[PDB]
Amino acid sequence: MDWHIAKHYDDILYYKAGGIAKIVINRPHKRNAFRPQTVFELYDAFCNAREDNRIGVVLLTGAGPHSDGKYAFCSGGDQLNVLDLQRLIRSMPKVVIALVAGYAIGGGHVLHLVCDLTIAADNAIFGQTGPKVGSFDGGFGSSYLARIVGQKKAREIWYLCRQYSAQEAERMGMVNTVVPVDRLEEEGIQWAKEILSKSPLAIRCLKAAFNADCDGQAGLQELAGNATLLYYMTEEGSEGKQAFLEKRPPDFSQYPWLP
Amino acid sequence: MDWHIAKHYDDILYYKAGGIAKIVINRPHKRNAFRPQTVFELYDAFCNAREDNRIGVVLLTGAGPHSDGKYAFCSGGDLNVLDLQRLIRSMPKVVIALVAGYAIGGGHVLHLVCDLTIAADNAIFGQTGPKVGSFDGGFGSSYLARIVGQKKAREIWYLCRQYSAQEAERMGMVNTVVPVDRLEEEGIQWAKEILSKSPLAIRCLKAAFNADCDGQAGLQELAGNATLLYYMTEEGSEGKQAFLEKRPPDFSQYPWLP
Amino acid sequence: MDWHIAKHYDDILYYKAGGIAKIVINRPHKRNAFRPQTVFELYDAFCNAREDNRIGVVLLTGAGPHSDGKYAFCSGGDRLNVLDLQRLIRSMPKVVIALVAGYAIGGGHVLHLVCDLTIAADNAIFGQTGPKVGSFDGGFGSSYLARIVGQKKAREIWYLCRQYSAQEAERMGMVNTVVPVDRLEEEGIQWAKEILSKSPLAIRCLKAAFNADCDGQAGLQELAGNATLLYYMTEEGSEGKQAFLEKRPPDFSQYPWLP
Amino acid sequence: MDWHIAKHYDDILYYKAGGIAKIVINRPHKRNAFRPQTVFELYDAFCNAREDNRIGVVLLTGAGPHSDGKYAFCSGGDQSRLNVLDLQRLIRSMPKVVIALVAGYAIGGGHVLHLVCDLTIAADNAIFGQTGPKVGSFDGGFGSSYLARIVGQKKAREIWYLCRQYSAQEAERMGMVNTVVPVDRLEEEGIQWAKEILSKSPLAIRCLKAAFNADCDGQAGLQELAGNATLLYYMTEEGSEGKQAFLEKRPPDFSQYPWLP
Amino acid sequence: MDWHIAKHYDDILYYKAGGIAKIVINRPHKRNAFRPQTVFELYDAFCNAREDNRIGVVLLTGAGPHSDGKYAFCSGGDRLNVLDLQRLIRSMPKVVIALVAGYAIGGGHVLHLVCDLTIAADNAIFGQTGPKVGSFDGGFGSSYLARIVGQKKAREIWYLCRQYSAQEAERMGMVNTVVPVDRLEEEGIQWAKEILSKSPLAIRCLKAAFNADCDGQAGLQELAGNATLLYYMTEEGSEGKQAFLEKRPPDFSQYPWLP
Amino acid sequence: MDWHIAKHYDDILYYKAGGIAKIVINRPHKRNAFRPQTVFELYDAFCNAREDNRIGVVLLTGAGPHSDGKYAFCSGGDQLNVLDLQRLIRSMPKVVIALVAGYAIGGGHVLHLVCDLTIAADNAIFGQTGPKVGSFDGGFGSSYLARIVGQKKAREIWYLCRQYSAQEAERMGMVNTVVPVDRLEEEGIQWAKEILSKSPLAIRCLKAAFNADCDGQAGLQELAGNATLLYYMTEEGSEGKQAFLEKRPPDFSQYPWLP
Ligand SMILES: [Cl-]
Ligand SMILES: [Cl-]
Ligand SMILES: [Cl-]
Repeated sequence: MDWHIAKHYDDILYYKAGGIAKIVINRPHKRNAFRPQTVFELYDAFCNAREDNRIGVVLLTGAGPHSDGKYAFCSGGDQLNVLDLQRLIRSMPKVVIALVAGYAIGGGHVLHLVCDLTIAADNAIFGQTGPKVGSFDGGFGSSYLARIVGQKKAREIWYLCRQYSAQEAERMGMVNTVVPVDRLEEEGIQWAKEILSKSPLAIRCLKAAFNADCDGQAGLQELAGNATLLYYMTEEGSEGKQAFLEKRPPDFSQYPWLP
Repeated sequence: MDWHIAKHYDDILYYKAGGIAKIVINRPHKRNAFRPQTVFELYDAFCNAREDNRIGVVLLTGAGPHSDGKYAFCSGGDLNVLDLQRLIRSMPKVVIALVAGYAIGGGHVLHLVCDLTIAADNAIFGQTGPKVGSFDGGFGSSYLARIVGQKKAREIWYLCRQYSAQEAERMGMVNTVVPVDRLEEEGIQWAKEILSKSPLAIRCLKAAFNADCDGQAGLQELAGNATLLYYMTEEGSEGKQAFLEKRPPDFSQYPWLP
Repeated sequence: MDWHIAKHYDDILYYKAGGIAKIVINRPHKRNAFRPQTVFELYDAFCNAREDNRIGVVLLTGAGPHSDGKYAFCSGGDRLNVLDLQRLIRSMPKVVIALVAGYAIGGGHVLHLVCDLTIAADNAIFGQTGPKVGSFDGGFGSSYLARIVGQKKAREIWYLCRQYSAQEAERMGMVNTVVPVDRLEEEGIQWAKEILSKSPLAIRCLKAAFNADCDGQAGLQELAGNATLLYYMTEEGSEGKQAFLEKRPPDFSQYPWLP
Repeated sequence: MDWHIAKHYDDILYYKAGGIAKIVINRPHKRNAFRPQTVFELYDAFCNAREDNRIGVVLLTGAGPHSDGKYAFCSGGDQSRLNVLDLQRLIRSMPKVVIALVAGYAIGGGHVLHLVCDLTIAADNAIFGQTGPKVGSFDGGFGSSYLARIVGQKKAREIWYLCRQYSAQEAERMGMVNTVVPVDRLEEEGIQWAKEILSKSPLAIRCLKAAFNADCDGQAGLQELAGNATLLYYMTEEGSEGKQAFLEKRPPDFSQYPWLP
Repeated sequence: MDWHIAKHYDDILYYKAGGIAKIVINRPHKRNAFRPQTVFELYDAFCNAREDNRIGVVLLTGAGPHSDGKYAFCSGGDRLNVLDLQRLIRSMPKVVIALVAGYAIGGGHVLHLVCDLTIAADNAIFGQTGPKVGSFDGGFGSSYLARIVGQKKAREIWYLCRQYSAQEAERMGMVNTVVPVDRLEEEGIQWAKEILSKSPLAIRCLKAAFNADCDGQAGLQELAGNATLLYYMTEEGSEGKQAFLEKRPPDFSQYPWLP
Repeated sequence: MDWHIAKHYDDILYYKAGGIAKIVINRPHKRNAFRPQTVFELYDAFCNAREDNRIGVVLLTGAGPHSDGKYAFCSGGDQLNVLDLQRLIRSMPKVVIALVAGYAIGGGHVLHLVCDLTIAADNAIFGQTGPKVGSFDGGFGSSYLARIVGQKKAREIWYLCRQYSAQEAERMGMVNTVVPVDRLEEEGIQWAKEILSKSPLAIRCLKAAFNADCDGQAGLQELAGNATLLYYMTEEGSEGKQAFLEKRPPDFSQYPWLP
């Protein structure tokens, strides 16, 4: 659709159209690797998307192709940190969809993993690099990967640091669907619109519920936090707000203790 | 406070008054040990209390004293008690164990899984499993550790000693201690304080506490409460509203809040 | 298999034959949606199967086809509620197999998920509906689903509310096998018979062990509870009851402290 | 202490001295209840402290006493983007020790704030309790589960279901307050505790904090703990080969490093 | 009582009497700090105790007093490392009781923590030292300590590295009881005798159940492992062995599916 | 590969070459079932591999084929225990790869599961046997299996005790790749070599990180233990060691408190 520029950044591009935001890593001369400035700007853009009551879905992608003809989603750290960014993407009450063309490698692979969903172009290439280049992500990069592809495949991914095609990535369970390169944005927009027709409260509650299977008390904070928000929107929940407004004690005596 | 009989049982007594239910193990000649019939009746009475929209708090105790002047809450084993443990733990009403005299063996785990415990100062706590030929490695172990910490929980089970009411409060498993003649009255006061609270807030908090212990089963409770709350919102109304005007639900107007 | 009726209900059917029980959701005029009475009747039937010592396996299915030729397993929602039923199916020490012909949708899809196993007809259709119709299951419907199909696919299922074929369902890991519709019951019976020839104690312990990877202390309650039951059936564990009958303190002094 | 003002806000005060930051909720006319701006400012101050390499310890407190002589640490949400859940997470996860110095009321949302701080020092006049079920709210997140990891399941449920108030001495006995001191010694005690921490190894301290969160926060806790391991790795000889190799334009070679037991 | 030396070591002493073993760290000139050989020898002694069918309880203590009149249990660090030793003490199906006179400090403090129980002399002194001396134990030293004294107190212990008296330690929940130093061994023996009169199978199952609340799948391995052991001791269990004693398929057809 | 004998055993063979160790179960006349002697020797060999600083990868396999032409990896217990062995394979900081030709059955199936990775020959056969023969593994055999193939497939594997081909095993997620039997050792060696060129510290940290998603505090012990090891190798961590030598208090004053 007719995207409009939402904010200006050095290392990324940021657009909105209706209920969809699009965040584009824009360092194709570095295979869309993030430097600290890029992490800061990504974090800032995702915060903005979080603040916007109109935005229900964020598409995350890399600018491409580069002038060498190759595509990259994100190739990781360029040789707030990315852990802050991982947490924001994971916990924000909007659905984030990674649209991966070409390389999603290293820190860039973990970025795709922590997005709710991933749509891959058929030229996409996935994998980790840490043990080969001198790093590791033993956080969401390991445990959460295992909750997606299972323990055997997740260990293989990290120990060997091989590259995996889009088809292999879908088969192992870490990519939701694969489409041609020229259909990638359209597919992302279609999936976004399907989500945008849903109940925003139901969606945010489900996202918290999925996090709660992984994130212990931090997941409980998100899930219970949503319960509190819902409570505020009930008749019983509003008795507190109005009892104070009229300067009287709150009275919950008329409310049932449901089974 | 006028208790009135709610149901009749062989092994237990069951009363209600206002928003409080009282369940009384009534086998003082057996030190209030539970037989299979007793568990069934206890399960049935707790189900009734769960079903009654008027009841917010359940007081659980044992009849006493016996002819010899000494009390028992529940002395353990004479539908299984695991089912009963789960019902007490998960029902969206606050359960308060009122312990006079012995709370021992299966009877001690009974007090543990109640939300709160108020003890008479003559109360006696402890496990018997390893001594008599049994064990509770479920809530009797892990949940006990979430109350008194790992060192004390292991001591309780490995040695099978008896602990006074003051010791039980000191180690964190008893909320307060009063003379035996004030036990019921204390239970009533605490119940009344809970009964003036928001019922939805209380039930959500109970699920939240269970959720720190029971993994996905705990999530089922917490999330289940989120769904119930959602049904009571305008956005959650749109479902039924639509369900009733043969139109598609329409959530277009609703914000995506931060 | 010559089924005999074990108990009469309004909304469901309940048969037994040897070690197999069959529970049939019987509201095909409403696509086998459950009303509260349906849930109550389902709960009672499962309790009965739980309490019958000869029953080792329960087959859960939906009556079909409807007059229009279309099949339904369960289309979801039309005191005890479905959460109580979910727990009973999940924790009862007998294997429960969902036999899914046609739609397993909404609450009906979560019902299939919490059954130990799912055998699907090739016409079966799977999916959630909550965010689209005004509900959600953030309990076993989310977390447990993630333990079956992984986090990426589980989020996709809930956020988009699409429909999935039996074959797509098996591929993602949530259906154990797919057979033609006229072979579904016979496949269920065959799987049941293979289980019925196994050690009942081994089977119940394993079911508890699987639940223990999900349900924290409640899972431990099942696993440890099974350990206690086994303990009672041992010589050392019989000494307690024996000593009590001989009116003497239990004596364990001869028993070794094994490594 | 020679405090210097680090930044100006409307609802709070923010000071630094050596390796200590002090964040003071400053709405004593509202019993130090937070409104949205207060939460924004607290978040900003804690971010600043996290970013300052010199700061190892943050003391969190409320200005007092009010005109009527009553003290408040924080009385929760003001009944007159970022919410306190974001603030709870920042305090919990930032790799600096946060000590709540509680004079008077730490109530409602203000009670949960004290809980998520690493440590709590209470004045003799401190009062603790939740209010949600009474006023029409609840915190089923760190306010419940984390509270249970501090005082145990029995006392935690009591605190929430009855919404009573607890003295400093009671809070210490139940395990949620680290020590109790006279109110005119409260700041001194905080500074002293801060100083003992500031003489420790910063890496060891941050790894420990992550290790404690890891007992509670599942994979998010793993992210912090493993995140610290990655950071430590970067500071080892073997971890440096990656950087050296890139800067010498050559394949990283780990061939000579042992596989230790 | 009349201890008998079980095996000779350089850095420790190892005794047995009846169902009790006693392991004594014996480097009082080093405040009973452990060097690598000490850890090796302790591991060997605990292994021997695990393998001895007559031994139900191990008392762990430090030799004292030193010639300057001061006592030490263990003052911390002076192949196998202490992490292996921590795991063995924690998982072995015998009850381990730390008997602490004087200093239990640094790695020595964690050693007391991972023992099932701790009895302290009134002269005992507890605390951590890592952040002060240049180390940390973020494993059982942190998380498990929090399962004993709560999160507030556990953090204080580690961040400040102060020393705590026996009374303070008991009050915070990490010491089970406090006795005068000249009653310390006697108290340990009495507790051991009380455990030794219990059912060994019940004790080992409970120990596994406690670990299972902390150690995820590793805890499940212990608890389920005990269930398997109990199963082998049942009639239904023995059918497997006996059906193999006769080379005829195992037949579990007569066994009920209990509720 | 120029294998050299590392140690001599009755029931197994043990070789090293460069950074690779190879452990071969050598009872083909018993379809490579393990007796207690076999478990002991396997434990000892894996311990030796853990201790050898040159060894980064261990290949575990069964000798084959037997004289009848059929292959076995390990057929389970032969009609220190295997739980100790499971723990050692799972926690040791070297990558273990199961190379499965023919049957990996019963206890032998769980053995393949707990290895980091599995490469199967296309003649490989996988399955559990417990409920059929009179046993069960409700520890890593259940829960960890579920973390690999999902809850539905894992329950099917145990409840029915069927046999699965190599292709079926790969499809469900528990086998990493499948090759002809005459390529099995070469494929294992190739995977080993790719791991051996990686950073050993990164690899061991990742292995602990994966275990930490399963093993609660025991997993934290491994992951935090690696953090402590890394800390000792930093400048700041060295101050502790240097300060003790110079008879002085450690001085951490110059070190920053990083964000
Ligand atoms: Cl109290
Ligand atoms: Cl002061
Ligand atoms: Cl999985």
